[PDB]
Amino acid sequence: SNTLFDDIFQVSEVDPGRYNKVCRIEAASTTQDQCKLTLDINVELFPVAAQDSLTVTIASSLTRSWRPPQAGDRSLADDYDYVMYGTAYKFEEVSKDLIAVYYSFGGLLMRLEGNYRNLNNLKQENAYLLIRR
Amino acid sequence: MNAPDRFELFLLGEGESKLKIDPDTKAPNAVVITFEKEDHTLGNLIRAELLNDRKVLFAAYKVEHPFFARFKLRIQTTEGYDPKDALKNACNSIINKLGALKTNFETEWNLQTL
Amino acid sequence: ASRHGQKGTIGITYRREDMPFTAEGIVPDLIINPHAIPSRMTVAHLIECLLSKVAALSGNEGDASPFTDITVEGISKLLREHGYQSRGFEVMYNGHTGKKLMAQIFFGPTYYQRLRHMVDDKIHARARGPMQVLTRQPVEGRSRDGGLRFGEMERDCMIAHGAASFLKERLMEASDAFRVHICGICGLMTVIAKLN
Amino acid sequence: TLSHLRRTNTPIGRDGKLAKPRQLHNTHWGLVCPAETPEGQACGLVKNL
Amino acid sequence: RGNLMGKRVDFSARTVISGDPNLELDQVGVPKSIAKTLTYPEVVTPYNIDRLTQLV
Amino acid sequence: SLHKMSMMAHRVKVIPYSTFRLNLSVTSPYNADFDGDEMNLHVPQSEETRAELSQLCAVPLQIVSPQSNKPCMGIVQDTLCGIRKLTLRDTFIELDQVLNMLYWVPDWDGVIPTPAIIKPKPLWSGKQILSVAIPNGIHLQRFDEGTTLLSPKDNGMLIIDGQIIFGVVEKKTVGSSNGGLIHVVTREKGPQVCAKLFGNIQKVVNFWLLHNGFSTGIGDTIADGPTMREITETIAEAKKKVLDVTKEAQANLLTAKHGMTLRESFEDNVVRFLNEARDKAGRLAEVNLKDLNNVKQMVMAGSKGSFINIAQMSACVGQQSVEGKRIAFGFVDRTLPHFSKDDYSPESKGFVENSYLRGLTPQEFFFHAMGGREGLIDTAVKTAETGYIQRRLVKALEDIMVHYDNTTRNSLGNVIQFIYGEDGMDAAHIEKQSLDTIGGSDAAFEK
Amino acid sequence: TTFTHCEIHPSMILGVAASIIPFPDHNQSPRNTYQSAMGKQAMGVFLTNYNVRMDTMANILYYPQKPLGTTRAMEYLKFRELPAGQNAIVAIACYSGY
Amino acid sequence: ANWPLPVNIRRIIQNAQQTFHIDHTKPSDLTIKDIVLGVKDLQENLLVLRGKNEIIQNAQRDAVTLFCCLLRSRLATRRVLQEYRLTKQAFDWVLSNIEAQFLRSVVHPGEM
Amino acid sequence: KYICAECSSKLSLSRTDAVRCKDCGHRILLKARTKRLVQFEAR
Amino acid sequence: EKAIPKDQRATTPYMTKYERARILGTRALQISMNAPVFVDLEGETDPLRIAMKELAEKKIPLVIRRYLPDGSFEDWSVEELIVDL
Amino acid sequence: EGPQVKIREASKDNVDFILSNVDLAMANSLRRVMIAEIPTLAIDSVEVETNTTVLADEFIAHRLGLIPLQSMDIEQLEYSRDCFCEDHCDKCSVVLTLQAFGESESTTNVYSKDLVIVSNLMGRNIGHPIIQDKEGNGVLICKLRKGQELKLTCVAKKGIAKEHAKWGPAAAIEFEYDPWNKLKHTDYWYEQDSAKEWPQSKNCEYEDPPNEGDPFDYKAQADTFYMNVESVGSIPVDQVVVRGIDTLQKKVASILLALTQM
Amino acid sequence: YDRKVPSPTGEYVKEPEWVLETDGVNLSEVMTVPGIDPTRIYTNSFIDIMEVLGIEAGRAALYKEVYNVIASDGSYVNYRHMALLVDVMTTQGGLTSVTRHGFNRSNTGALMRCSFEETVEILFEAGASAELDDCRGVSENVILGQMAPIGTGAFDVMIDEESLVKYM
Amino acid sequence: MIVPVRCFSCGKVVGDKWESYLNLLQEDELDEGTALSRLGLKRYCCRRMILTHVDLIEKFLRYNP
Ligand SMILES: [Mg+2]
Ligand SMILES: [Zn+2]
Ligand SMILES: [Zn+2]
Ligand SMILES: [Zn+2]
Repeated sequence: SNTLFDDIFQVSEVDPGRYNKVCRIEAASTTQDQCKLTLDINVELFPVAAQDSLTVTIASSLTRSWRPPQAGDRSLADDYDYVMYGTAYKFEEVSKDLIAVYYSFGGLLMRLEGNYRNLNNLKQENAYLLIRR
Repeated sequence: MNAPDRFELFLLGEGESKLKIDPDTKAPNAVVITFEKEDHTLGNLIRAELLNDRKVLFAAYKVEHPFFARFKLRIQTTEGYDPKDALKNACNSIINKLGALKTNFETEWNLQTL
Repeated sequence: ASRHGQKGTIGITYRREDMPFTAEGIVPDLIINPHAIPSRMTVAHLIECLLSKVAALSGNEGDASPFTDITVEGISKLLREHGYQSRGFEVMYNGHTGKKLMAQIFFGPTYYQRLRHMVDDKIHARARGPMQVLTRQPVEGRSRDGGLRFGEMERDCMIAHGAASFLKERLMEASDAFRVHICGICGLMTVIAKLN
Repeated sequence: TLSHLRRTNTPIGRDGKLAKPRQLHNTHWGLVCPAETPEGQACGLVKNL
Repeated sequence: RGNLMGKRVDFSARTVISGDPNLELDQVGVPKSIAKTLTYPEVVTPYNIDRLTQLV
Repeated sequence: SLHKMSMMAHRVKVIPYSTFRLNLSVTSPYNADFDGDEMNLHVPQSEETRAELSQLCAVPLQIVSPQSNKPCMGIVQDTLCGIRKLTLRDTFIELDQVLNMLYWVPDWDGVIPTPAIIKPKPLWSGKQILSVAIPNGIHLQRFDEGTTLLSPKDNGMLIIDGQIIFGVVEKKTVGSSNGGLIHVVTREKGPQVCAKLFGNIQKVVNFWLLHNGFSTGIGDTIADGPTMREITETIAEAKKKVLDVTKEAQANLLTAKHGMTLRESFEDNVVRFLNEARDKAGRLAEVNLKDLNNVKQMVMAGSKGSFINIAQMSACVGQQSVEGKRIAFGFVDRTLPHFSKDDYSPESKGFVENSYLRGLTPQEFFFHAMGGREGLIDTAVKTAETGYIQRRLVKALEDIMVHYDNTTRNSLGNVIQFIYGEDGMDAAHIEKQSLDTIGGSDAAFEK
Repeated sequence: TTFTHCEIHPSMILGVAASIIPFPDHNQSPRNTYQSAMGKQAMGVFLTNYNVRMDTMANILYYPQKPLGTTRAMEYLKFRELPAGQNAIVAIACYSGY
Repeated sequence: ANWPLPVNIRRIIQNAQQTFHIDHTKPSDLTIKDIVLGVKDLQENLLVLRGKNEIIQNAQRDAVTLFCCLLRSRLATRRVLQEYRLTKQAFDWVLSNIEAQFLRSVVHPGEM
Repeated sequence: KYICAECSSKLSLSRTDAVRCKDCGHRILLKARTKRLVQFEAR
Repeated sequence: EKAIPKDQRATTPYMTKYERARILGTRALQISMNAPVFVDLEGETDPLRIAMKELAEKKIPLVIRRYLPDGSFEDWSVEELIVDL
Repeated sequence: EGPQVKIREASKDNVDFILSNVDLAMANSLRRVMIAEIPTLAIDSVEVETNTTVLADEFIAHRLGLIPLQSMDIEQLEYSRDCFCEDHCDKCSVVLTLQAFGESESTTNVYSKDLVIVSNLMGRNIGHPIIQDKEGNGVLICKLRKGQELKLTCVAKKGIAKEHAKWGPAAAIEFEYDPWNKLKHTDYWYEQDSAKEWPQSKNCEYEDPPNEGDPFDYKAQADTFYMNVESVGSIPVDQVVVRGIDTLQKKVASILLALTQM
Repeated sequence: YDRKVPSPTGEYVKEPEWVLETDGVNLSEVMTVPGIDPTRIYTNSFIDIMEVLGIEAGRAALYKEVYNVIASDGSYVNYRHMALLVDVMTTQGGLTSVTRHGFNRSNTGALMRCSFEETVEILFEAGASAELDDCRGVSENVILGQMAPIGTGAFDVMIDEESLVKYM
Repeated sequence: MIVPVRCFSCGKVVGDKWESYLNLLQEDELDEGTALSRLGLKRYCCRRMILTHVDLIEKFLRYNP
């Protein structure tokens, strides 16, 4: 129930892929070169352009009947601009030095490749991804 | 040769209740209300009004078959809130909105000479 | 059936409220699944519908002869001049809730014919009706309160299903049934049996 | 009624599986309707002018 | 081949078929008239004696 | 009753109408099309018969067809198109419609799946809502020719624990496919669970289509000006090539294929060139059409249609073949009176260069009518031939049955096979599987 | 360049039933044949004296209507005077799945 | 390589992994000798002909030769330990499920 | 009880009587509608 | 002599689907004819459901005669048969 | 305040207005009740005493059923199935008589005005045939030749369009919202340009055209529904909408009463 | 034609070999021609295969032809059905064609063959030969209106007098 | 026979204007579309209902009965 990954990613290129509502954006971390992330984003709700810096975080705290907030007093990790829910379904090793994790946010594909420091990610259904512009 | 009774669509049959409320075991504080001899007209409006209420959690209306004039509304609210009270509040709000709309339409028609 | 070899049986009857309505409030008299068009290669039906819409809007009867000089582009241009979508697509609204349909609906008048084949005269049911004197089996023909025929292909299909009991009942209980006496030495049905 | 009054029949038996007579020859152009014809055993034998 | 391999049946009905998305895979709609004409010989038992009496 | 699955047990549901009503899927095993088809209902008259029908021949038990050891009955054209549209990555559903779809599923557990998008607003993807119908514990992993983990086109299919990880559902996934979702669900869960899944998917897809809508029209069959120009240019190039080949043949400069005579070789070459031109025109039309096109979307769904249908509707009808050859000279060296003698040009030999959209010239119309008549006669004769063949096969194989010693014997007791299919396994349970030992190199096998 | 003869109009090659089909060329030939076969079974006014005609089986359409798009050969066939069918507003869509 | 076969081992393995929640981190509890013995017992337990004679036993072994080859190809020590990470309980469950499915897949006597 | 197809005049003939119209030679001899009350609904 | 002893039976011990259907039908027919019921009924009246419950509890006293093509038959009690379905 | 009505235009049997601050479901339900749930008076039973026209008794009865009838005081009238009466009492039905016959060489045209009310309306302006044509003849019913006598009685009962379309008080109820594609509810089918292919709707002038600069408004909801109600003639459009609202409110009140009783 | 052959590396490789197709059927002498591979020589006509190679070779050729014709249109049928068909067509010494001159000429039940095209001739033949029918066939039981030894009817159901007492 | 009382699609009453339609076509010699527009038929459903109708009642009345 705490943040596991947090980074700043600059988008190298955006490919609509024939989908007007959804697009695919590939970005690289501004701190670690080996860290890369290619994610499907619903540009209609969260428009994204090339050469844009986005703060991407992964949290495990927002069966499990979903409920509306039903009140403005309720607060959580909502200090972002685009929050999605997905499930990890694949972990692979590249060059015996990098780890790539695959997430499926309701049919939106994401692949995040990084160093061994990304071991916090686990093959669990509970996985929230938040992006701040 | 055996077409359905057209009047029976909107007329209650012998020994038939207009509303049938039963509990739902799928989720806590969930109820199923079967409306007889009713169409999408009332079900959709009631469900839309219910969804506009913060306390109401789930409100879904289903028509089993076009042949039978009947539908089922599944309503689930928060703990300590009786679904029947939520339905009554939604119906009262619908009545108030309809009355306000009627008054506005009457005033507009009276204002216009034509 | 339309005038293009399309034969259809009504699936459900909806009142004018339930059926979708166009932006002008027009509720179609008929709704046809689009899947009938591609497989049947019946492109003429859509062109006929477009021409009928153009004629109705203009009021002048349209010429639908085979080798007419007019083309689809001209009909679409006329329809556009009549304040409608060129290709005949029209925005429609769901009658159940009023939500606009995500995909626009091809719409317009078209000629249809009611074939003599009707269910009222094509529905039959038998329950121990009259039987032919020759074989003591159900007579043929619904008008004469006949019975259905258990075909040989149906027989082998049931044999494949393995329902031996069903076949025995169908061919010995639901059909002609007789009880006959046979000797244990000559094995011939010619046995004098006074039950009384 | 109009189609029936202008109908043509072929004495060849409705049975058999010889497609050649059933097929309409190129000579039918302008004399026999290419499309109007029954479907089934009688197909290719009953012709409408 | 006309009366032994294939023979007419008493308890059976025939009629047109129409699609119905609101029916289960193993569930088939049946006209009320056909249901009335077609019958099943259920034997009287204590378990359903009341139901059979009501049907009668 | 062409096949075994043409007679199945159904549970009666009394309705106030004079027409039998059955599930959409069961149309496929019955080969029904609701264009006036009349079916028969037989009521059992004993407890034995009722039990045998319920346990031996029941629709849930008949899903897997022993004829091709794959599910013969699957999703239907309209439901297939609806589910394909629903599963698109760009398809998002509002809270109201999501709740209604969840309620429609009779066996819905009761917990609302969490939205795929949270901060903007609660949105559920089509895959998430569809997964509720799929029971938990279902794993499917199909990769097409160009399918990877990050499938750019959303091709293939990956479903884990009853949740659709990704992929667009089509006929190869949920339709009558050996490795499809239906087959694996039946093998793992069972027949009743498979029937429940069919019902849930059909209801959800029908509701989504009703609240979404789908249609087809004239504009779908029309292509932009550049596409028509390219198609015309390709047709002209094909005609020029055919003319050059004919001129070469006239000057006896063409070498006839070995064995095949000169006339037959020339006819085969012309037919091949015309078919290639028609295929190129169809490909140009298909690439011209976009995903928004209704006909293209339906064809991609796999519900019906094909490349030939689109090509003929928008690009080119193509050559008309009668008796496996072009239109013969019915008159004296003339296909039609409008052509002079010794006219071997494609237009005079049954070739149609105009699609149904633009129309057909009277000669093209007559050639198409001849082709249609040939097809109708072929069907009318082949149906009877196939029925007679099936009758003979059934009579020959009527007495063969498998006994408790796992030997297929006839009435006389002669052993046709000491083992049923040389395996003794049930036809339905058989499924296509890959053997790793056969494939792979020596180094791969070692490692 | 000779063309000793010419057709008055190609559409006349069609028969009585085929001519009723709008744009037969735009449609596939098997569909045209099916339409021609089915047209004989369409219910409509067959004669104006059906009141006095004691036919074995007669079907009369309540409100016969002429098609919006009629082939020029229909007037010769007098189909407009005795139409068999009606013009209905068709929507090509899968609304309820029925 | 793709041919008809009675039961899909891949689906059984996937179901076992999903239900038992096999983790690639913890070392597998399986043993080479244990795996070999389990595979041999599974192969011997598959019966399509049951007769206490040489002819019937030979026929039974011949009938299931292809399926035995499939099991050896799939239930290999390298694959079980390298490609898969099944544990003792998971491996036993997989063996039992494979045996049960194979027995169910046997042709039902009396089928036409 | 009966009317003529052409004359459309009542005859009221009885049994064992000629079925030919008295006014003309035509013998269609149509019958008038029943006097029993008849009711119809627009449904 | 044709009858085979209880042991040394070459037939499959597992219950066959045809055998299960036949046993269910026979049990339902017997129950419908006021036959004794060996399993307590918890508000159940459908003969088929009662037969299914009896088969699940292996309370059905019926037998199966596996008939070989030659003529020999093997007896199998319902209790010993294994129901995979 | 609640929802307000802005009547863009009004006419004798056609009113176009705008509804604001109203949910889409509420507007759809209002349209449904207005098209189906509004009580109306129409001919239900037809008794034939002497008919010899070329037409058929069922045909003419069906034609008569569709004939509009005045229903301004329909609320005062009670359903026949409700009141305790033997058959079509004056308190629950309206009785009219149709009489006609041809002559030497002039065909007799039967119109709505030919119907004559025979029952006692007790001073209620209900059941009168609706006449709107300039000539004033009414709805043509049939044509009688010399010697063709038409004589029948018509009984009209209170009813709703759901039981039969003849009771429909409104012919076409146009309902539109979101002229400009602001909510992305519809994906316009386009081949070259979506804007060019699809002409702008008439109501588009009443809303600000969208600006490409701003992003999509995901919080926007359906609002400002343009509704045009046309009346067949039995009830004026204003009274049509008023009665539809009344019927919907009565149905909701009946639901509440059932809930309270149960 | 490209043939899949074991490459030295162990993985199947495509070898573009040459194959000769002939419009005649004279396998007896063609297979004797030196310079070809008689082991893999195949003939379309299964009759020649049976005459030259043997009954098993004829059955294999018939099965391959059936598979080819079935798969010509793309339809797939399980191998077991084709194997059973070829076995029944070859269960006898030679190849029994599926006609009134083939399996219908066997010594099966008289009534079973009666249901085929030949109806009264078979009855006369049985009368002359006094043929005995064991009524083990489907047609015999169907005509007699009795439960055939098929699936449910293959076995019989009895009552245990010892288990019933304890079950009570 | 006679013009339908109400439009099949929407239900608008169209039987009143059939005589007016004929008068406009004959007396004023106006085109079909202009006459229909003058009568007050906007939706093409009523337009095709009026335009496509055939007066078979007159033909039936041509007979003596
Ligand atoms: Mg059909
Ligand atoms: Zn007279
Ligand atoms: Zn009263
Ligand atoms: Zn209208």
